[PDB]
Amino acid sequence: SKYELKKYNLLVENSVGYGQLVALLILAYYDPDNFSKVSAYLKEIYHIMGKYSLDSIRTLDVILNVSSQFITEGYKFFIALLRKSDSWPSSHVANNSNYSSLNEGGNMIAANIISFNLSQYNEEVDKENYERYMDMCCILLKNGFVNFYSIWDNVKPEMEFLQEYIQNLETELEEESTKGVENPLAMAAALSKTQQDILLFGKIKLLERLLIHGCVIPVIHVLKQYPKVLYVSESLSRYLGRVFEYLLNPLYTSMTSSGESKDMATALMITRIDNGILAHKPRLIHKYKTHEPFESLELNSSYVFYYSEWNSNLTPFASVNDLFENSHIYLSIIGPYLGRIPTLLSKISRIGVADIQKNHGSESLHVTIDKWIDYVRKFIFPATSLLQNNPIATSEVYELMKFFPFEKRYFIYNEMMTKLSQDILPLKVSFNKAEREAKSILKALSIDTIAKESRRFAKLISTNPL
Amino acid sequence: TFEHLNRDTLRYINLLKRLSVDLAKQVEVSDPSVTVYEMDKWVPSEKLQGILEQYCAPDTDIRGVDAQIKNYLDQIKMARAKFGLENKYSLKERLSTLTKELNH
Amino acid sequence: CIGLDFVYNSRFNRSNPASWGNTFFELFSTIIDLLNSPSTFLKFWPYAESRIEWFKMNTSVEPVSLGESNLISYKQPLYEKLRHWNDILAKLENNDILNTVKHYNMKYKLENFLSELLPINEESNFNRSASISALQESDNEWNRSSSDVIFAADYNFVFYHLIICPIEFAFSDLEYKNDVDRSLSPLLDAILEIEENFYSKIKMNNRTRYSLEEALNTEYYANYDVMTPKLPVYMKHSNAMKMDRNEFWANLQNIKESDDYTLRPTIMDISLSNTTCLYKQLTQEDDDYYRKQFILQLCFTTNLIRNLISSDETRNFYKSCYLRENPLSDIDFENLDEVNKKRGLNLCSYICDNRVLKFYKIKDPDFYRVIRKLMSSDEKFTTAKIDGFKEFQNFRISKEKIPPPAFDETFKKFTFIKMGNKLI
Amino acid sequence: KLENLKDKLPDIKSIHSKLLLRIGKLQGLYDSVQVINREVEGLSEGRTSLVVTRAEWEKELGTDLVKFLIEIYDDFS
Repeated sequence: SKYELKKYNLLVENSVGYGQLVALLILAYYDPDNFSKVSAYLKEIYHIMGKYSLDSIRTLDVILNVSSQFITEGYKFFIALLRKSDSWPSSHVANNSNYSSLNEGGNMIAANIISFNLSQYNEEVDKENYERYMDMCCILLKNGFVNFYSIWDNVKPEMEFLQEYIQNLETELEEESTKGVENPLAMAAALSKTQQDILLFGKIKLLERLLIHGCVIPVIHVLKQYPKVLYVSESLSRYLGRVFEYLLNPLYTSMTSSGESKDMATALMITRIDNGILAHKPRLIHKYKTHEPFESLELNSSYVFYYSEWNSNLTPFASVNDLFENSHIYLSIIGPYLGRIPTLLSKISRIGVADIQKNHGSESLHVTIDKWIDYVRKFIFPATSLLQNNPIATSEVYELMKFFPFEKRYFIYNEMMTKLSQDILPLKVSFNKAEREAKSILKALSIDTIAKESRRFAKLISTNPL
Repeated sequence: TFEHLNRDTLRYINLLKRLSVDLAKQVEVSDPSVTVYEMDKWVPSEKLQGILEQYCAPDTDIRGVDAQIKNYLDQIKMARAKFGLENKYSLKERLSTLTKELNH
Repeated sequence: CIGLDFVYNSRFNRSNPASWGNTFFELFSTIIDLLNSPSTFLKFWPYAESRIEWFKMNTSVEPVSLGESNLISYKQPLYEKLRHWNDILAKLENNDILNTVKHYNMKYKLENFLSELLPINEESNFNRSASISALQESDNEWNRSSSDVIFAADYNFVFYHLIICPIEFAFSDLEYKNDVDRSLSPLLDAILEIEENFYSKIKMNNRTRYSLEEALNTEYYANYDVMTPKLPVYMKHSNAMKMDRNEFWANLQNIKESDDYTLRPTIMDISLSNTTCLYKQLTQEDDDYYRKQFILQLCFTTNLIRNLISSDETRNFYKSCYLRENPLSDIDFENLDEVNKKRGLNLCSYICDNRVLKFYKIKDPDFYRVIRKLMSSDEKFTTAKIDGFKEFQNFRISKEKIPPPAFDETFKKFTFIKMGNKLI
Repeated sequence: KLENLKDKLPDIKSIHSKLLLRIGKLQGLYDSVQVINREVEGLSEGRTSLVVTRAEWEKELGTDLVKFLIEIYDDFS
């Protein structure tokens, strides 16, 4: 009776109270002029929280939930609302975009509630909202509301269990690579959940989303410490390649000029014969917003990523020198997995070809040739060694390689054969798979089966020859 | 009175976005270069936009604006019908005859 | 304010450096007492919200890491101050009739300050299962007074007996349960019929528009699935109408936040007292937020009743809480023979699941996710409180100093062997 | 301040009435659209423009063609 705060912080405790609040919140997202009435809403919420003595913690949570429910196309008003409310750390705002400050500042109470709600994936109802909730936290986690490490250190899968799963995956992969497994074709066909958990939620899912939403520095700083994490899932490499490809595209168009040839991507007009005369019309499509990152066009309508300013913090390259300087950061992280995205190989190789062709006359050509030799040795060739029955990418990489002295090509090929096949895990796995497949095909060459075995052998030899 | 004001404020703000009804969205583009249409950039013609905007004007009355809408509608019907009737008969006949003579 | 900052700055010179704590707080209390009216209190609070991080260090002379507090409910600094500020909060709550909005804003500022001072985990920062009485939303005994009268009586009865006290309406004598059921059923029937009319109007408008816009074009083939509301075209691109609406909202807002009209009710009160106003509020077909409030209330209370009946583990906790504050009680807490248990857990699963979710699973599939998420989150928070909020006892605040990484920006060298291997 | 509220009833009242008027107009506007859409349907379903000329069609369409129309209910889809 003397030292308790006399406040009601569970929904059923002060029903009327929370009722009003949450109803009001829905109103704010169904208001066309909601953007110019932020202050009136904040004053209303304070008036209510005062009248029936709601708590601060639980009310912050109630705001977060029914906000995340509308986050797609509400994020603008949502962020303005939180920006003007006094639950916003104003004198110690977190940065999240500077290596020296990934753990200083924020609003630690919001950090507690968020790190809590991100570890509940046991019931069946939250498994369908984890996506939107993670997206709302990823939005908040780059405007400085909370610092990153305060979230990273406290989500469910502890670092030790992660490392154990990593060692298990490493050993299983190395064994299935070196030894290999016999796929049963007609063998014995006659006579006479925690893995899904680690993959689908918690730290890994947070990393994937922090990558999608254009916040690259936290994930760079994490993968700088634990590289093995890339073995857990493939999608990290694809998303990193997405941000790098957007970074490089405008430099790539400036060379190998396709802008003059950009004016040929148009659709056929719908033509129809009415009253015995031709009539042309344009096709009509509509635009939808979803949470999937890659655009598409499903047969009548075009889907796009909702958070349309995810590329605000990044600046494309202006000169090939910047391409080197940022390769040394992004490509040295993506590693031998660059092969998972062939298009990047083609883009970098065409940039190289055009850069070498630009100064065929000048005296300094040998300088650029040496520098591109080193680059292709260190970043691209290990990647192209990973491909799977994809000739054209190797054709491009070799179309760039054609400019070197053959001594250098033999150097690269032999080093790749002797020192980098061994002593690197994913390369070793790919080489062993290709070799076993080549022997399997070689045992089945005949004068009668050449019609298809020839095509298969040609693809396999063209993709990963040496 | 305060309760009435609050309830009517909710009714109003509810009535703009959610309970709204808009035009029919008949589409026609003149420019030949454009081949794909967003289907949301379609706006009404300025003549219609002004007549509509005069509804929420401070001093205007509804009846006069409704009359102006009727007049606009009749003008549109008349112009479209006149152009169609002119375009069909004479143009078809002359085009057919000239085409036959040109082929011969 | 200058003196209150001076006493902070002059700490090192003091004989006993720790003794500044009990001094500083002391002065603070005094000045909180001398403020004339809540106007002055709100004019002064931004200070105390600026220098919070000075309160959190009870005796240490060096600042604390952001997010850690070393204050306890029974320690020397707060031993009287928390008691006194709880006195002031109680007195401000006790008015309940003559409360200007300034008073509610002041009480909120105070509760938020105190709740931010002590950590989330302290024994006095989360209530121990006190189901709040005095939840009435009436027009404070002002403007307090067919179909209207019976509707009002029925809503009043069910509200009181079910939502004011879910515990009692969970442990009854099988007459009480059936009584509130025979009172409740027609209410929900009428409200759901009205919501059906509402969504019917919406869908009719959209379907007619889509059919026309489809039959008016070559190859449109509209998408009947999505129905999210969108601002009409002749308004999303106008500018005169937007300026007019902004002028009006500004006028109304200026009416609201003026010292002449600080005695208004909140924007969502229902006023169970005035029958005809209650009727005009619930059955309107254009303002549906009140029905959403009612549905949300029923869902919360039914969630709690179901967990109480079925879990037989939270029942022990609530029995202990009821007993400790009053060793003499009358609720069974054990007598759940099965004829009762059955009727209760049946009425719950009837209203909470059979009707509400089955309704808002086809129409408006966003209120659906809202109520489901809120119910699950409330269950999780209850079971977290049960263990004494231990889940927030461990937080692992990092204290390292992160250095800027170093990137290898050099390429490897080439050996003497021009070709690949020695032999070639 | 609670004693004297007869003096502050007018202003609020005014706003209330003003708000009402606004709603009215907006409602009217919606009704207006619900007619014109309907009329457009009229043009789509066949031809129903069985209007009378009264020397107007001669002024607009042309005196020459007016002969062939003399010897409208014309399609306008």
